[PDB]
Amino acid sequence: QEANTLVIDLEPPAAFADDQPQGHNIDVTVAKLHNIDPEDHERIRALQRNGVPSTISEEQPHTARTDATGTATITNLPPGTYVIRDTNTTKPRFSPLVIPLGIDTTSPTMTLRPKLIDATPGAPNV
Repeated sequence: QEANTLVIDLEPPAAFADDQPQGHNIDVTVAKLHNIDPEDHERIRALQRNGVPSTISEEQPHTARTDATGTATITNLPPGTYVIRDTNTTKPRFSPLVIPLGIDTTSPTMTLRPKLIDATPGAPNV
């Protein structure tokens, strides 16, 4: 039973001198997405900037918190794609992002550091 760990970093990583690990002032919404292979990078990046609409089939939602450094840590995520948006509209740090996970029966760990460019409001938009 391999543990499933998902790490999302939108800024240069450095969990040492820097306080990157610290930062729970931002709330994030997690919404599983219909199982999609990670190979379709165009598909992911397309939704990384555009975001995932509610029209897409999503599993039970999960909650978590992220730091102001664009970093976040979430576990217990079975294979498939994930939806992450900044709930804290007070100080939004990131826009809706999509991260795929090795589609399979087994649940592997995935560590990624997505690099997105400001795509106008969205999460805090509504």
